[PDB]
Amino acid sequence: VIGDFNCTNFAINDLNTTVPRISEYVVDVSYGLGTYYILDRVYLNTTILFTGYFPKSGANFRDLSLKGTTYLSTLWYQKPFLSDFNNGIFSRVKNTKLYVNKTLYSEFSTIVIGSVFINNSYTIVVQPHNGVLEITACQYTMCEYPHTICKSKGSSRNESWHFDKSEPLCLFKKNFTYNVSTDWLYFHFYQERGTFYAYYADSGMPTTFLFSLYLGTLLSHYYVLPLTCNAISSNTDNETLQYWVTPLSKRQYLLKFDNRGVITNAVD
Ligand SMILES: *[C@@H]1O[C@H](CO)[C@@H](O[C@@H]2O[C@H](CO)[C@@H](O[C@@H]3O[C@H](CO[C@H]4O[C@H](CO)[C@@H](O)[C@H](O)[C@@H]4O)[C@@H](O)[C@H](O[C@H]4O[C@H](CO)[C@@H](O)[C@H](O)[C@@H]4O)[C@@H]3O)[C@H](O)[C@H]2NC(C)=O)[C@H](O)[C@H]1NC(C)=O
Ligand SMILES: CC(=O)N[C@H]1[C@H]([C@H](O)[C@H](O)COC(C)=O)O[C@@](O[C@H](CO)[C@@H](O)[C@@H]2O[C@@](O)(C(=O)O)C[C@H](O)[C@H]2NC(C)=O)(C(=O)O)C[C@@H]1O
Ligand SMILES: *[C@@H]1O[C@H](CO)[C@@H](O[C@@H]2O[C@H](CO)[C@@H](O[C@@H]3O[C@H](CO)[C@@H](O)[C@H](O)[C@@H]3O)[C@H](O)[C@H]2NC(C)=O)[C@H](O)[C@H]1NC(C)=O
Ligand SMILES: *[C@@H]1O[C@H](CO)[C@@H](O[C@@H]2O[C@H](CO)[C@@H](O)[C@H](O)[C@H]2NC(C)=O)[C@H](O)[C@H]1NC(C)=O
Ligand SMILES: *[C@@H]1O[C@H](CO)[C@@H](O[C@@H]2O[C@H](CO)[C@@H](O)[C@H](O)[C@H]2NC(C)=O)[C@H](O)[C@H]1NC(C)=O
Ligand SMILES: *[C@@H]1O[C@H](CO)[C@@H](O[C@@H]2O[C@H](CO)[C@@H](O)[C@H](O)[C@H]2NC(C)=O)[C@H](O)[C@H]1NC(C)=O
Ligand SMILES: *[C@@H]1O[C@H](CO)[C@@H](O)[C@H](O)[C@H]1NC(C)=O
Ligand SMILES: *[C@@H]1O[C@H](CO)[C@@H](O)[C@H](O)[C@H]1NC(C)=O
Ligand SMILES: *[C@@H]1O[C@H](CO)[C@@H](O)[C@H](O)[C@H]1NC(C)=O
Repeated sequence: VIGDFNCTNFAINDLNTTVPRISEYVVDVSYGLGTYYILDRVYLNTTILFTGYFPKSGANFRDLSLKGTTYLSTLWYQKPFLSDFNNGIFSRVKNTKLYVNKTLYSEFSTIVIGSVFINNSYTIVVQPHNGVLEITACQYTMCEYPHTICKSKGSSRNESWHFDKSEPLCLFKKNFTYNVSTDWLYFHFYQERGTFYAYYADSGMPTTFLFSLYLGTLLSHYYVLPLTCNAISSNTDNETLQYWVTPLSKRQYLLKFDNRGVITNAVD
């Protein structure tokens, strides 16, 4: 389970759907994937050695996205999907572009980052709403079996990842826009000295700082929420979710900046 609040028992089973395991892909930073822009500094036409929170090059990404239709598996809410956060994670996220009457809609998996996921602790939640990235850090009463829905194509079940009938205490609540037309989003989520840090990019690969948040406590787990949809499958549209994650660690990188200050290349 993620939280311990019984939000529902509608269409839950124990099936091991990942007979083909958690999908894998290899980290390659040679074109600036896994890197970020440094503070308020601009470097031009140069190579820098910098120590930052970065992927290990040649490590695996795990695809933790979980598309459902009606049923949820209890095994989706356990290890290996419920994951240790440690120093942080780098995410490579597919923007699943769906269409209704030729209007484009953007979907991708929510990530929750926390410790015990109980309403006596703060859970950071990062959720897309078709070009708005809603980010909150609140004392959420997380469900046992949290998930999101396609609001675009609909779903055979209602959205429930928390059950707070009155608004919970929040340390953070902001909306960041993102370009609904891009194929990929990139995120760094990391912690240092009881402060959480987020970086993202919706365009290019090197991420830029979104926000930081003092928590005063260690984050220990993260979980990519299942998304339930009547679309996003081979029998209906051949679309897919992908939410690739890999661990961060404190690493020295070479970073190369072009004559317009973009990180074009890196070495671990
Ligand atoms: C912070 O988060 C915690 C969870 O970590 C929340 O605590 C839980 O809150 C719920 C709701 O109050 C507790 O609900 C339990 O419901 C059982 C019956 O459920 C069915 O029936 C009701 C209608 O009667 C429906 O609403 C419901 O949907 C179900 O269909 C009761 O049997 C439970 O009773 C407990 O206490 C009695 C003694 O008083 C014992 O006899 C029982 O055996 C049982 O132990 C209870 O009412 C749930 O138990 C809570 N869990 C914990 C760990 O406390 C907090 O509500 C939340 N706080 C805030 C501010 O959001
Ligand atoms: C994490 C994972 O494994 N994700 C896959 C999912 C699950 O394995 C399955 O949900 C688990 O189920 C449990 C826990 O019991 O299966 C999907 O594929 C299905 C066939 O496997 C799909 O074709 C569905 O087939 C139906 O027969 C049915 O109900 O499953 C009719 C339904 O209308 C149709 N869905 C549509 C139209 O999207 C899906 O989507 O659900 C593709 C997802 O990538
Ligand atoms: C950040 O972005 C999210 C997503 O767009 C915003 O949440 C949405 O805010 C609107 C306006 O408050 C909500 O609509 C209202 O909902 C109530 C309850 O159903 C209804 O009575 C009102 O008439 C109105 O429809 C909407 O429900 C809410 N959630 C979603 C998923 O859309 C949020 O307000 C933005 N701002 C901040 C500071 O977070
Ligand atoms: C979780 O909550 C659900 C309700 O959302 C509980 O399901 C009900 O259980 C009682 C047991 O007497 C039945 O009479 C009802 O028919 C059930 N369904 C509904 C819709 O109320 C469920 O028991 C709870 N606990 C667990 C472990 O799932
Ligand atoms: C970016 O920096 C490089 C390295 O200093 C510059 O490349 C040199 O350019 C001169 C002509 O201006 C050539 O004679 C050298 O042979 C080049 N060296 C290399 C290693 O290519 C480059 O001009 C700079 N560009 C900008 C726009 O600043
Ligand atoms: C939103 O994202 C799309 C897709 O990456 C951007 O479209 C590209 O725009 C450049 C010019 O800026 C063109 O050279 C490319 O050919 C476009 N690609 C496609 C697939 O159309 C778009 O510019 C972005 N818009 C904003 C405001 O960020
Ligand atoms: C699910 O099935 C695969 C293939 O047999 C296996 O490797 C994996 O350990 C199973 N997972 C669980 C939770 O049993
Ligand atoms: C979804 O919510 C509506 C409104 O409360 C309800 O009528 C419907 O039965 C719910 N369906 C499920 C599967 O929870
Ligand atoms: C999905 O792709 C496969 C392979 O190209 C094809 O056989 C199938 O008809 C496609 N289905 C849909 C709904 O596009």
